[PDB]
Amino acid sequence: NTRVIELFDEFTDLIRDFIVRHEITTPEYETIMQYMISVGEAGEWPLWLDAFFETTVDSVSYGKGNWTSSAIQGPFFKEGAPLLTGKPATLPMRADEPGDRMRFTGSVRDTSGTPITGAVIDVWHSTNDGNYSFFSPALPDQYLLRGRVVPAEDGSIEFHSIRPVPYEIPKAGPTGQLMNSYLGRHSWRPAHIHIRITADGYRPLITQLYFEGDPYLDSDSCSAVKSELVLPVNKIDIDGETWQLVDFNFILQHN
Amino acid sequence: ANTRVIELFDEFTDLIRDFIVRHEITTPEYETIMQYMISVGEAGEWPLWLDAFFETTVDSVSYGKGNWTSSAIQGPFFKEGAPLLTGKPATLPMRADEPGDRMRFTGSVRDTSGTPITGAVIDVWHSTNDGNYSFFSPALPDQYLLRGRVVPAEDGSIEFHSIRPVPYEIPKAGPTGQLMNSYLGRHSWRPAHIHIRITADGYRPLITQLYFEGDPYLDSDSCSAVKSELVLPVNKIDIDGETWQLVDFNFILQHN
Ligand SMILES: Oc1cc(Cl)cc(Cl)c1O
Ligand SMILES: [Fe+3]
Repeated sequence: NTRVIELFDEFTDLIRDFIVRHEITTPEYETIMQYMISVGEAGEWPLWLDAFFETTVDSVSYGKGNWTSSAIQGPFFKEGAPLLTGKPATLPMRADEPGDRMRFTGSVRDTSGTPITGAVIDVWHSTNDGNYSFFSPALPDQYLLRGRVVPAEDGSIEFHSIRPVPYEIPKAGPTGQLMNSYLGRHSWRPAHIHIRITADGYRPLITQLYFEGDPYLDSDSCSAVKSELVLPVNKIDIDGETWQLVDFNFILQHN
Repeated sequence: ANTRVIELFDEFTDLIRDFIVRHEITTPEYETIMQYMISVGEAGEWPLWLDAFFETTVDSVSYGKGNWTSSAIQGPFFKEGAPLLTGKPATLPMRADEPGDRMRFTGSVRDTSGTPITGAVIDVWHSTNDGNYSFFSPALPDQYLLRGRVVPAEDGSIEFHSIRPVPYEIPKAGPTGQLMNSYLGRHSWRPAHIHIRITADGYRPLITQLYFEGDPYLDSDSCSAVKSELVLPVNKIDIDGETWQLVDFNFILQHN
């Protein structure tokens, strides 16, 4: 209420000032209004807002230091994921899964460098097909390439899955329309894998990890890229199946 | 890809991002913002919302002051295709026993040089006293009520009749209403206004609004669309034991 008065008026002055400086004409104004009505008539608001701004909303709420870097949450988020204690600890995947086989390896330590046994690491990512879990007419609503993973008591974590590939935001919806058509660019996101991490007495982390030589690194449609988060790739041909091995050392909050 | 859009949008994103940073806009603040947006769309309230907070500004950069009638914001309640009012005393279509004081509006349309523009067509629209515009209220049918078109006579005079508008209040229940009332501790009343559009071959179309002298809300328009050259004196008159309100205004169009 007093906070919204502050921002709202500060916001207002700013847009008005934009209209005045750029002499926004009526047809223009009307084209914006129609456009916004679009975005809402589809369901792309969270899509649209997260794609341009949440990278910034994250660089403020969490912070910007040796905390291992934060990345956008993203509409695709998994709630109530399944616990995993598998043999080499695979993620749930439809049999004879296309895509490169992938192995992630890493840790959960803090400031000091001592493991935080009480951690819970939630992971999710798209198919090689370019479709996420739950929501796509081509996929069941059932937990696939999503899950919750506990670290070892020394800290270390590991899981198997498949190698994600760059997803493009629909070339056809208002957001894509903007990225592709009117702005004349691309709506591709670099191949990434999502991560959340919970604990007792630690601030939660939410982020992504990308890959080296990812074509859309230096042009993420959602601007969620940092340097600290681009992973080194180890190409190993366990023959028939070719493998991709990756490492990461997640550090955390501290309440 | 328009460079207009390219250059503008880019600056726009920089602006908004600096804003987030300058004001330490938090995740739960951001989620509230996003949620409010969604709610605005669902109330189908984007035109009401943008015109309210911004049309004034676009209007002020997109048509001049000078010796022609001042423009003012169109707002979200215009509809094309209102009927030609033809008649012994033209009257806006109205429901039976429509609440409110008979008003009679007189005036004319001329050019910046005094010539009557007999080719003008004047659209007029306003709300009901109950505070509703036809085509934009589930409480009114999608028919032309309090909307119509008037033409000048060979000599330039316009004349129509109608109920008298009264101050309108953007609905407190809706997203916009919440914003203004609850969140900003401000009201959401506009003052009584007649909406006008005049078009005519040869001339630049005029979209303006007319207000009433003494209106409780002149100095407090929620939408901030009032202009003094646009404030009509009202003249109370009795005819056949009838409290008519006279309101007169002389429009001047620009050439082109
Ligand atoms: O012409 C109007 C414009 C806006 Cl924004 C709001 C109302 Cl209530 C109007 O009557
Ligand atoms: Fe993703």
